[PDB]
Amino acid sequence: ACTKNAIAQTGFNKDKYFNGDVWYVTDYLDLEPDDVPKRYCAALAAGTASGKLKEALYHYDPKTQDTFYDVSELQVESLGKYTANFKKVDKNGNVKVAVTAGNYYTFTVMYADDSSALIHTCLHKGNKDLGDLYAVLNRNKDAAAGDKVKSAVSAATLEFSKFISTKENNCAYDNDSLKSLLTK
Ligand code: HEM
Repeated sequence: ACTKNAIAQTGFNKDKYFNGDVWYVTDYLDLEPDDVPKRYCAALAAGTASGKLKEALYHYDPKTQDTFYDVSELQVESLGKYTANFKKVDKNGNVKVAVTAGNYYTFTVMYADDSSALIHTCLHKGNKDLGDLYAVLNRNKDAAAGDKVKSAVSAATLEFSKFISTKENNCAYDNDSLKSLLTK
């Protein structure tokens, strides 16, 4: 179940966030913690591709080796708040699971600057969801969370001390695939 109406950043700068580049998840918190593993790797690219707002996602469970990519088309609900479809793809954008009614996620950018961000997502796959999931992002896959994004976590009435870090998993990412998937 999802329980939060995440508030988007006041003055969110969409062009900077959706610039075609990659964001790495450094830390995450699911309010239903058993919905996601305790060890995980994830990243995304976000950009406009031929006028369309897109995300490309990467998930990797470093223990099981379970790997999947997704291409998402985003619709705007309000500034910084989106509803996204998704199709599961290989790293080259070939479709494994097509866009499907009922497979979507909400995506809210609660805070962002040029290097760091705090997002909320509620994933739905038909009648199931994956709980309220918060993620701390950085442009640099190895960056420790600075005071700015930790402050945003506090401003959301959360505590960064409770987030689970992705940093001790040897995560390695295919940035080229994520960039190219924006077009697919
Ligand atoms: C737009 C940051 C993220 C977004 C938007 C997101 C979105 C998604 C989407 C769209 C799927 C379904 C993929 C498919 O079946 O084709 C998915 C699955 C999954 N995500 Fe995330 N995710 C994000 C971050 C994470 C993180 C950080 C964790 C735990 C850094 C996580 C754990 C999972 C798990 C375990 C699944 C599998 C669910 C299942 O088997 O039903 N995700 N995610």
